[PDB]
Amino acid sequence: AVKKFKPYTPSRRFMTVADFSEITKTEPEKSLVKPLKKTGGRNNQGRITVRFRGGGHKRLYRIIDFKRWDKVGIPAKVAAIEYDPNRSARIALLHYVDGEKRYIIAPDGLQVGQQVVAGPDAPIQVGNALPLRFIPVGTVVHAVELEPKKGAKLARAAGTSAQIQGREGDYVILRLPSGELRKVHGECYATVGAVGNADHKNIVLGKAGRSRWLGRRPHVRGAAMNPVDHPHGGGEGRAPRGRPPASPWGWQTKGLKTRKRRKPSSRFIIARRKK
Amino acid sequence: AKVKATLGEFDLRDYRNVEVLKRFLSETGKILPRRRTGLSAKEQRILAKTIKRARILGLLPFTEKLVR
Amino acid sequence: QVASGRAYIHASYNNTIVTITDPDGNPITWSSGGVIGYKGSRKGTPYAAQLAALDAAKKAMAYGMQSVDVIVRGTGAGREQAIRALQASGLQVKSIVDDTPVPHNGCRPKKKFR
Amino acid sequence: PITKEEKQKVIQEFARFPGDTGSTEVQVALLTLRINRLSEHLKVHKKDHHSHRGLLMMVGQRRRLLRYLQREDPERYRALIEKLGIRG
Amino acid sequence: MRRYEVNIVLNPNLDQSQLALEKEIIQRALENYGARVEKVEELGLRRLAYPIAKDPQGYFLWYQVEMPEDRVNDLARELRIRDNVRRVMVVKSQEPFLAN
RNA sequence: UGGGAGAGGGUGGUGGAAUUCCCGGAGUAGCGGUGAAAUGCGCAGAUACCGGGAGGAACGCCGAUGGCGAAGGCAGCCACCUGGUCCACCCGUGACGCUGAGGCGCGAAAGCGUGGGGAGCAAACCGGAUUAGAUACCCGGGUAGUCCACGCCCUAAACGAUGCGCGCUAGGUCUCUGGGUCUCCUGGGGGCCGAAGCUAACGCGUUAAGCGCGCCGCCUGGGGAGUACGGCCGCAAGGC
Ligand SMILES: [Mg+2]
Ligand SMILES: [Mg+2]
Ligand SMILES: [Mg+2]
Ligand SMILES: [Mg+2]
Ligand SMILES: [Mg+2]
Ligand SMILES: [Mg+2]
Ligand SMILES: [Mg+2]
Ligand SMILES: [Mg+2]
Ligand SMILES: [Mg+2]
Ligand SMILES: [Mg+2]
Ligand SMILES: [Mg+2]
Ligand SMILES: [Mg+2]
Ligand SMILES: [Mg+2]
Ligand SMILES: [Mg+2]
Ligand SMILES: [Mg+2]
Ligand SMILES: [Mg+2]
Ligand SMILES: [Mg+2]
Ligand SMILES: [Mg+2]
Ligand SMILES: [Mg+2]
Ligand SMILES: [Mg+2]
Ligand SMILES: [Mg+2]
Ligand SMILES: [Mg+2]
Ligand SMILES: [Mg+2]
Ligand SMILES: [Mg+2]
Ligand SMILES: [Mg+2]
Ligand SMILES: [Mg+2]
Ligand SMILES: [Mg+2]
Ligand SMILES: [Mg+2]
Ligand SMILES: [Mg+2]
Ligand SMILES: [Mg+2]
Ligand SMILES: [Mg+2]
Ligand SMILES: [Mg+2]
Ligand SMILES: [Mg+2]
Ligand SMILES: [Mg+2]
Ligand SMILES: [Mg+2]
Ligand SMILES: [Mg+2]
Ligand SMILES: [Mg+2]
Ligand SMILES: [Mg+2]
Ligand SMILES: [Mg+2]
Ligand SMILES: [Mg+2]
Ligand SMILES: [Mg+2]
Ligand SMILES: [Mg+2]
Ligand SMILES: [Mg+2]
Ligand SMILES: [Mg+2]
Ligand SMILES: [Mg+2]
Ligand SMILES: [Mg+2]
Ligand SMILES: [Mg+2]
Ligand SMILES: [Mg+2]
Ligand SMILES: [Mg+2]
Ligand SMILES: [Mg+2]
Ligand SMILES: [Mg+2]
Ligand SMILES: [Mg+2]
Ligand SMILES: [Mg+2]
Ligand SMILES: [Mg+2]
Ligand SMILES: [Mg+2]
Ligand SMILES: [Mg+2]
Ligand SMILES: [Mg+2]
Ligand SMILES: [Mg+2]
Ligand SMILES: [Mg+2]
Ligand SMILES: [Mg+2]
Ligand SMILES: [Mg+2]
Ligand SMILES: [Mg+2]
Ligand SMILES: [Mg+2]
Ligand SMILES: [Mg+2]
Ligand SMILES: [Mg+2]
Ligand SMILES: [Mg+2]
Ligand SMILES: [Mg+2]
Ligand SMILES: [Mg+2]
Ligand SMILES: [Mg+2]
Ligand SMILES: [Mg+2]
Ligand SMILES: [Mg+2]
Ligand SMILES: [Mg+2]
Ligand SMILES: [Mg+2]
Ligand SMILES: [Mg+2]
Ligand SMILES: [Mg+2]
Ligand SMILES: [Mg+2]
Ligand SMILES: [Mg+2]
Ligand SMILES: [Mg+2]
Ligand SMILES: [Mg+2]
Ligand SMILES: [Mg+2]
Ligand SMILES: [Mg+2]
Ligand SMILES: [Mg+2]
Ligand SMILES: [Mg+2]
Ligand SMILES: [Mg+2]
Ligand SMILES: [Mg+2]
Ligand SMILES: [Mg+2]
Ligand SMILES: [Mg+2]
Ligand SMILES: [Mg+2]
Ligand SMILES: [Mg+2]
Ligand SMILES: [Mg+2]
Ligand SMILES: [Mg+2]
Repeated sequence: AVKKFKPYTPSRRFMTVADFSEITKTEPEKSLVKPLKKTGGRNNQGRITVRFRGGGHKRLYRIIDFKRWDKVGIPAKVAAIEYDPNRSARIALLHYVDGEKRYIIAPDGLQVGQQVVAGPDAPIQVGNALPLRFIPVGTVVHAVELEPKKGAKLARAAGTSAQIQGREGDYVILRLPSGELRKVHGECYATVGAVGNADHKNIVLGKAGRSRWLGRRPHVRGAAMNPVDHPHGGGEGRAPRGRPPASPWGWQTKGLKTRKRRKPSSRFIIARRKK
Repeated sequence: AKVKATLGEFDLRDYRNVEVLKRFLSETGKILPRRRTGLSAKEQRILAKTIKRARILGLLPFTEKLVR
Repeated sequence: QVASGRAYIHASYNNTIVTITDPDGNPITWSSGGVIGYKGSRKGTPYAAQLAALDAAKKAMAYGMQSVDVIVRGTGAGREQAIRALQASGLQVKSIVDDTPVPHNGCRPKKKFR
Repeated sequence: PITKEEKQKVIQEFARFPGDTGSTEVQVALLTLRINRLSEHLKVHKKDHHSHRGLLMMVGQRRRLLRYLQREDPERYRALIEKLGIRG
Repeated sequence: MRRYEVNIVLNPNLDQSQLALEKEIIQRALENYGARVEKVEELGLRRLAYPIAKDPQGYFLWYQVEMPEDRVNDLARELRIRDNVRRVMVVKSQEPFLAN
């Protein structure tokens, strides 16, 4: 669910917040957190290289496990489900019988107290991890590796999920959350289910301040600038674009494709995203 | 030429009796009407329901091409 | 070159098309009301279909066709005549089966079909 | 559904006398049983409205009888809706 | 607890060892889902009316069973979990209806 | 207590036929559509044909003059959860009944909100024809919507244009579903023709519009008008 407010201030009228129903532990596992080096959007030159960033709430980075083939055959109990400020999804605390504790992204349906496991033999049940080739075609899956032993790269955002469409040789065919049809390697691990917190997108920030909390500084339109600043800049009074609409750096921004043509991974993408 | 006559005591509810049932289908695969099967009102429903069950089980066709 | 093969008849209210294939199902040649030389409404006529199946048989015989199996689809007014033309053509007609696609209440039809 | 045994356990617990069936007490208790079963079914199946009618009819029925018993025997009424946990 | 009639269709082109393997998962599954087997009829192969998974043949199994009511559906789901298992049809058991 | 019939309702699964798109093979000069045409599609390889894949939607034969529900309405198949109802036995309760101003719920289609989905179909819209014109009827396209979830709307030729319950007043025939002894008898539904009687007539006639009792709703010339004002409901459209 999402939680609405009564309109006792102009902003609380439209503001909505997460329900936090699935959360069972409001404290991070101390040995799994490290400080998050905030950037402000600036690179090693001190130069802003992504605009309009900074001033967000301080965060502690949780160390998440995106390999999971790291501990094949050793089951684990789901001790708690926690809030993670560095992602849209929720995270699950895993207490391995091994005695090791690691975080995974919390799938939808994952119950606190239940047990999960990784490996070619794993039961096809929510929260288990297997190479793609050992997962039944048609079952939905998340946290998918793109290449073997390189870590979960696909379907990690709240509510996302990939789906297996069929097999072809060493590779299997996934339909990524964007709808793109892609061949991913059979040995790539993935975790069955969809990501939890699917309600994430129905949140209405509600006021200028909330975006500021999220480290999102105000964004300024090209049209509201000057000819030095932006292609859309200047003009007496208000003004339309007067040219094909562009980024501050000059390139066209309505329709213009940007994926590199001669990219080697083209051979593995079957159907570019719908819509 | 009513099919109900040309058979002995048989179970309508029996969906695995492919040999009995196949007599109740037309040459084109369609379930035969009462005017051809000789079943009463009540019997027809039991027959129809089990014929459909069998079709799912691969024992009976959903359709067959019309030869001349 | 193939001796035995298939004879497909797509005959609708507006036209009749005939295609001769190999036993694997690969077309060898085809004809229709347009191929014989007619246009407009005249394509749907029985006489059009007669010429169609023939030109479909004639070209077929020229590639070694001897035996055919006639598969029929469509309920056109030129249908049965197409069948006539294939028999009297010099082809074997080892069988004739109607295989018109009929849904089990699938997609909603256009307005003119309700 | 409600199992034959459970029905009897209820039938027996509210019988005025060992041979008793269909009396006010038995009637109400049986109704109360179907009601609380249905009440649960409809809590999950919020969209099953055709059955809600039955629920209402039952609820209507149980109500009419309790009014009868209360009219005839106040002690026996106030003891029944207490031993079933009803009035509210 | 109620009486049902589990039908199962398996890949005909398996060997007997593979064939047995599937049966092993099956027979344990029934046990795990409270299904106590009664009668049983393994009619082996059979010619199908239409291809199933692009295959003219189908290997038939059949089990009269007694399991809890509320557990039948999940069993059916677990039964279909195999790639060689191609059809699972559980049916409420019913006394025959006789004609003539 | 014991038994039955059924597209009654809800959730989860699941099967094949067909349409569309996509990939491959093979193949060539048109295909499509109509009263006849044209727009359109096609040598940049279409149609027609075979193989594969993807996706949505509706369930052909059975199917009925049939069944079920209070109405709206409900149809492949399976399972679970669940309502109503009929029969037989004649065991239990002892008038506990009927109706029902308000209230409450349910309420086809279209329509609205948020998020999915989107094959076919298709308001709006574009084009081709027809035509005096054609903001239409026909043809080629086509977006909402049609589908799912949750929440709104609450209208109708929501009709049997026939409120509910009950008693009494010839029968003949077709049908569905129970119980007997099964020739047939006896219940409960679905039609038809009809005694008596009703009715302005048409027609109704044990499924009354017959003869009677009870309760509710409603009518009081046509238009103005289901409009106005007020009030209540709705996000709005709008409803009462
Ligand atoms: Mg939630
Ligand atoms: Mg709010
Ligand atoms: Mg508040
Ligand atoms: Mg509130
Ligand atoms: Mg305020
Ligand atoms: Mg305000
Ligand atoms: Mg959140
Ligand atoms: Mg938050
Ligand atoms: Mg909250
Ligand atoms: Mg939450
Ligand atoms: Mg802290
Ligand atoms: Mg530390
Ligand atoms: Mg330390
Ligand atoms: Mg860091
Ligand atoms: Mg950092
Ligand atoms: Mg540095
Ligand atoms: Mg420097
Ligand atoms: Mg420096
Ligand atoms: Mg940038
Ligand atoms: Mg910045
Ligand atoms: Mg989080
Ligand atoms: Mg948003
Ligand atoms: Mg949004
Ligand atoms: Mg922040
Ligand atoms: Mg922004
Ligand atoms: Mg701005
Ligand atoms: Mg300025
Ligand atoms: Mg400057
Ligand atoms: Mg300059
Ligand atoms: Mg410039
Ligand atoms: Mg400018
Ligand atoms: Mg300016
Ligand atoms: Mg200036
Ligand atoms: Mg200007
Ligand atoms: Mg300016
Ligand atoms: Mg100026
Ligand atoms: Mg100006
Ligand atoms: Mg300006
Ligand atoms: Mg301005
Ligand atoms: Mg300008
Ligand atoms: Mg300009
Ligand atoms: Mg790559
Ligand atoms: Mg049987
Ligand atoms: Mg034509
Ligand atoms: Mg009752
Ligand atoms: Mg009371
Ligand atoms: Mg399977
Ligand atoms: Mg009973
Ligand atoms: Mg092609
Ligand atoms: Mg094909
Ligand atoms: Mg019909
Ligand atoms: Mg008695
Ligand atoms: Mg007495
Ligand atoms: Mg009443
Ligand atoms: Mg009222
Ligand atoms: Mg409605
Ligand atoms: Mg609607
Ligand atoms: Mg809308
Ligand atoms: Mg909508
Ligand atoms: Mg809007
Ligand atoms: Mg939408
Ligand atoms: Mg569309
Ligand atoms: Mg026009
Ligand atoms: Mg014109
Ligand atoms: Mg004009
Ligand atoms: Mg049109
Ligand atoms: Mg169209
Ligand atoms: Mg619109
Ligand atoms: Mg809209
Ligand atoms: Mg609109
Ligand atoms: Mg109606
Ligand atoms: Mg009507
Ligand atoms: Mg009626
Ligand atoms: Mg009216
Ligand atoms: Mg009137
Ligand atoms: Mg009334
Ligand atoms: Mg009988
Ligand atoms: Mg009758
Ligand atoms: Mg009459
Ligand atoms: Mg008279
Ligand atoms: Mg009178
Ligand atoms: Mg007269
Ligand atoms: Mg009569
Ligand atoms: Mg009646
Ligand atoms: Mg009158
Ligand atoms: Mg007047
Ligand atoms: Mg007046
Ligand atoms: Mg009004
Ligand atoms: Mg109105
Ligand atoms: Mg007003
Ligand atoms: Mg009204």
